[PDB]
Amino acid sequence: GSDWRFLRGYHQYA
Amino acid sequence: EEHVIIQAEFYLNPDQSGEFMFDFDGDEIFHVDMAKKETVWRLEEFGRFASFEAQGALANIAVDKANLEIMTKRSNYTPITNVPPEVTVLTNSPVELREPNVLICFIDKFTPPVVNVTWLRNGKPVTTGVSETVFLPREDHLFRKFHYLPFLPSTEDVYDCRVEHWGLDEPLLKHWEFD
Amino acid sequence: RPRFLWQLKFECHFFNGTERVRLLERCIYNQEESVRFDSDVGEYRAVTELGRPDAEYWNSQKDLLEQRRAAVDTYCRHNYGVGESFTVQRRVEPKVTVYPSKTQPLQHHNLLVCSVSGFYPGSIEVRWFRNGQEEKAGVVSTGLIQNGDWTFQTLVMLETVPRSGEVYTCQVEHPSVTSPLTVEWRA
Repeated sequence: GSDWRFLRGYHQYA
Repeated sequence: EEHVIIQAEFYLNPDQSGEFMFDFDGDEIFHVDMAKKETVWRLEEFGRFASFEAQGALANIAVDKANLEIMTKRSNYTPITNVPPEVTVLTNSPVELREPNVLICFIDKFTPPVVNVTWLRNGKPVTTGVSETVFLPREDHLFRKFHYLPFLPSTEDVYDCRVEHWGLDEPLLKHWEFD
Repeated sequence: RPRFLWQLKFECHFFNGTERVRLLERCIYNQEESVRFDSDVGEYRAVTELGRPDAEYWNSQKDLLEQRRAAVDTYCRHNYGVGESFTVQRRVEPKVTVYPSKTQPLQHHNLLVCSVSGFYPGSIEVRWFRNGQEEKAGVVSTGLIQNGDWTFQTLVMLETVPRSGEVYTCQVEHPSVTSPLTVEWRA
């Protein structure tokens, strides 16, 4: 069923 | 283990080159053309079964760009150590004269992901029908890439895949000719 | 000019279908993996000291940990689900060719080449037989070669000294076929 999902990366400790 | 799907992305400086792709058991499912901002499926027929909205990748690349800047500095600016590629040229199947075949140039175990590849026909560069893959991840964190040259077997010409990478003292020409 | 590279990878490892699934998020600076999330661990861990900040920090953010802990279903099992028809079930049959590597006339050592190509998936068994008996020694294989276009190829060679009327057979077993493929070569 269609939508190929993806994860996103979080922001590095600056 | 049965399978492994891998979502792989990278951002490189100073090139400012980024990449977003999926990998099933070593094979690229699709990658997002950052410039055209579009999903490109490895096999056309894959896009008739699934959908991927490209804008998401583009967002992901942005966080990557950002995080890279943080890390570069965090590392006291330690730059990447070039690792020149291993190059191999082969064909899709057993060559038979006057039997259309495909020359595969396999570039492996390199970093960073920047390479210049030329197909030379009797020393002159060939572009007709060529194609290549994007940078495929490797468990060691180096990359893989393939270049393809459809050709008609003959005893009249020799072939070389010319690869240029920062970790190579000089351009590497891998040869192929029909026996 | 120096290059600096950043990579982020999300790996979904499937065992016995989606019975067992493991998700790994890895951050790699240049060629060193600095921090990773392992579903079997439940939280981030610094792989190298350059990633310690991130591990400390991301483990603090607790929305982010819950999100990841659940990616095994929302992300991993979902995408397997969506992809299964064209990936897990892909099945291309191998082209099997048999030929002597050199045209060096009878009773002289020769390498018989069994070329198996264009197959998908990767697993396959190529065996050599002489006069119906299986030949296990003197076999030189290139191993599986991934072509980067959803097809594989392999070349399995048999060291022979063909005598007249010897019948050599390459037998290929692959999921894309019900009964083993065989090609014979008559000395």
